[PDB]
Amino acid sequence: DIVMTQSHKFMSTSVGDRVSITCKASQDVSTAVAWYQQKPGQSPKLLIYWASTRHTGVPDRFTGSGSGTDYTLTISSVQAEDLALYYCQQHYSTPYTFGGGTKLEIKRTVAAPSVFIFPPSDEQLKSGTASVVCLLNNFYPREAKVQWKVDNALQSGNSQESVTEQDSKDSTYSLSSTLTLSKADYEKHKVYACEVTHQGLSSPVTKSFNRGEC
Amino acid sequence: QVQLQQSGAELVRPGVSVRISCKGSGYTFTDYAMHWVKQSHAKSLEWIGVISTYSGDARFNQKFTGKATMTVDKSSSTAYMELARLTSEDSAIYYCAREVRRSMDYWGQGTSVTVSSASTKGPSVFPLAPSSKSTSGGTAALGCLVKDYFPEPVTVSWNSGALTSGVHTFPAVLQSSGLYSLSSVVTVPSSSLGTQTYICNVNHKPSNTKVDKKVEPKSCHHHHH
Ligand code: NI
Repeated sequence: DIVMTQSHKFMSTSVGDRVSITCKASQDVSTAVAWYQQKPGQSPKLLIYWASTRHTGVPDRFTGSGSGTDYTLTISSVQAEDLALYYCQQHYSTPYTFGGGTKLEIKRTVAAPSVFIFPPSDEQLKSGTASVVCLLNNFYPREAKVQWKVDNALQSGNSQESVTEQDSKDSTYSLSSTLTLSKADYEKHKVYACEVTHQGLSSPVTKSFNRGEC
Repeated sequence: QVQLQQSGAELVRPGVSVRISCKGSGYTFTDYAMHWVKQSHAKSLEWIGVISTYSGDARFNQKFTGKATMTVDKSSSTAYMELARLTSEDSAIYYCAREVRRSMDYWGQGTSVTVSSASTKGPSVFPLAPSSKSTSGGTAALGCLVKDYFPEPVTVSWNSGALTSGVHTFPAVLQSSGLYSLSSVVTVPSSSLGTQTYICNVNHKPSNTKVDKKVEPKSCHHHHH
């Protein structure tokens, strides 16, 4: 079996800059290398076949280089929508093998989250559960501490976050943290608070409501 | 133009087998051999095998011999792969990609296979209502909570595909119950919170649940002066 080593799981680059993603083969696959782009929740799209040849609907800023063992996908003038995973692959001999992938991370200017907090809907409250949602919209960079406080008492072990991938237009991340509690435990407390720590904030930002009140 | 349309999300049981289809369209199907590739974990792409659509001759990744079986049916322009004796390490996303001269030039949307002994459950859907607590100047955030479903995936669209800008649909998380839960949000000019309707369309294919949920501003008790 032919090994296709992409040594970088992570490349970081800026809009307008040039990136080279490398891919090394364990032996001479003599030019029969393809590059694939996979954007968040999409299927791969072929970018380049036979090391240097560009497929259709493919912009001229993507080029392919390489002979024998070492291969290189170069993106001249990186664009915001170029966020994706990049995979090489040898089509030299079966079994066809792919590299381990390279995630292109795009650098952008700091941006602070807009923070929104959402109480449980009156109708989930009916079904027995209170799911409190806190939204961090459009921030950069990724690192973000979200802390829940219920009557100014710090919460632990009872929330869950998930984060989107960098947006194709503005390169920002977004996050939702959900505080899950039983309806009974929900209605013993007044103040529900979402406190957000992020580099683009002077000081932590707290979003909060008093239960049942505007 | 060119599209490969795959069979949808499958929820199957250990020890049984799945049949996945891949319909070629916009081109002459018999022109191009069809590949199948496995996407597991997060990133690991694996070549399973090729079937020549013109002859029916298939040849396999030795890692998949026995386990994978390929047939092609020229009249429906559809390629088939059968995965046998399923275990939880066959849970993955499987792609068909046509070969167009030593290159896999167009891929399908992928088929999500989930190997489980559980039944499907359809999601509950609840509004994430806009208010003063969700306004940051001209823009209001609103959304939908898609709770207590299995397996993946659910799809969420806003206003039946018409509201696309400012929409974030988050990765599902796994609750203690073993059931998935995700949120879909959209930020919206607040000028339009009365005049414009906001509806989220949740589609859970494996349970055949469609829900179209109206997101109104919540009941709310106002300060008293
Ligand atoms: Ni009153």
